[PDB]
Amino acid sequence: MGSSHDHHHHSSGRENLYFQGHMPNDMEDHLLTVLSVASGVPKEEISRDSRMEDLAFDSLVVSELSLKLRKEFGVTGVDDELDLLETVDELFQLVEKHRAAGS
Repeated sequence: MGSSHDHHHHSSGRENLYFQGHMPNDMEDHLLTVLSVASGVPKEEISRDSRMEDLAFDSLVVSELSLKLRKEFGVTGVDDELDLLETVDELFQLVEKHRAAGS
C-alpha cells in the first residue's frame, strides 16, 4: 500500500553539431538567433512582422537581449532603443541603422 509510479519522459532527443559561425551573411538570421536564444523558442516562432510579446518585451528579457547584442553585434548601452521596441521588424531596422550610424 502506498505507490503512484510514473516515469514519464518529456523527450528532447536532438543531435546536429556544426561550426557554422564564420561570416554571418544574413544579419537577419543572426538577430533572429539572438531572439531565438533570448526567448528560448525556435526560428519559426519568431518573425519580423510580429509584436514585442514574450520575445523582447520584459525587463529580464531586455537585459538578456542587450547581453546578446553586446557580443553578437557590439550593440551596447542601447537601453532607450530597447525601451522603444514595439515590433520585431523595428528591432531589425534599429540595429541596421545603429550599425550604419551617422559617421
